Amino acid sequence: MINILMLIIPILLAVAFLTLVERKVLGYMQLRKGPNVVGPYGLLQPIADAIKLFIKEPLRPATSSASMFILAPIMALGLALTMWIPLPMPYPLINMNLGVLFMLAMSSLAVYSILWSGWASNSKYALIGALRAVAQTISYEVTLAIILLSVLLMSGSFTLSTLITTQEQMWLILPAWPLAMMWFISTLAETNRAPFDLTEGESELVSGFNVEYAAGPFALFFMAEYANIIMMNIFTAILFLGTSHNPHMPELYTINFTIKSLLLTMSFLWIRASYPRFRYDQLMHLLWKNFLPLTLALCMWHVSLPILTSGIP
Amino acid sequence: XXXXXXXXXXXXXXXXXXXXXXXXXXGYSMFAVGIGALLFGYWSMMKWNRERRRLQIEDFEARIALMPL
Repeated sequence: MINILMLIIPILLAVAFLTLVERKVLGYMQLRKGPNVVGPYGLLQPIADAIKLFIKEPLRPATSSASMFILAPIMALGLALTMWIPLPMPYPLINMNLGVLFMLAMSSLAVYSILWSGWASNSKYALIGALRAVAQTISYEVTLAIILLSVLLMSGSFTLSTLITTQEQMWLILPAWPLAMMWFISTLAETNRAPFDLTEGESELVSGFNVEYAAGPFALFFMAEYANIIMMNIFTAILFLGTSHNPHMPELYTINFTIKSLLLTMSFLWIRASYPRFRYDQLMHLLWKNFLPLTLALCMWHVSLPILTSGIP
Repeated sequence: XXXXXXXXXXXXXXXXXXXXXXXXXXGYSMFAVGIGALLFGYWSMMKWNRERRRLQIEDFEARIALMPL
């Protein structure tokens, strides 16, 4: 097998080259110059951080825990980078018997990275950032499965290969008009660089899964946390975008698929700079109280539609 | 003659005024586009599903036609 090794090393570079965009686009959004000194346009700085944070930075926590803690950055990468495997792409690595089920299960398993980092420090200061990270993720897992079901019943089955073929004339944004707007919010269930987000950034509280971790484990967390942002951006570009298929020419698909994802890649960092944090209590009131009755009403609506007019795979 | 700091009036900068104004969407206009996109959305989607039926029966026909398998 060569394909897996050709989907980790160039992918870790994409999370590395993200650091440019994380302060270049975000910089111009705030009217400030980002990467400039290090490279021609600061292009040598993202690869410099790998030399900076791993080879020279040494920390291990004080009071600590036993085997757990250092188990958590292994759980961070080894569950978020595996998410690249079930992706349909032009051609998938081992096409699943049911596609999106593996995508939804491993995403919830990726939440454990911020959960086990609560017991990284035995001291109570770190676990407050963990307990906040529970509720900021636990509620949004409800709608994430429901809004999927309304799209999946509209087009094909759980298999991700069928989701490419179903969009031949028009996108799925237009039939699922309120549901597409939900997937700019529901995608930010995992601790991502955003305005909605979770307990990961500083601002008000101490940094979750970062105050306990070093540099080396803490550096490994960013290579997983920012990796999930690309993952949700690609996953939205499958469920809601498509444009064309073309099995004969893979070259025409690969260029067209990347532009659609890159426009969404900018959009989350667009969200991050623009708006403040939603608060621990009031994020639980955005969904559950307000958005859950809306999504279920649309779920009720999407059950009737294949019966009203023929729509069965 | 002694020279000091001079005063300038002209327009007096215009202090305290609401620059915020509503643009593009009004209220009733965006809902006509919103439901209009939905009506166009479901109608175009189900036509492909009916086109899928042409393939669906024909794909399963291959198993019925092949009995030496």
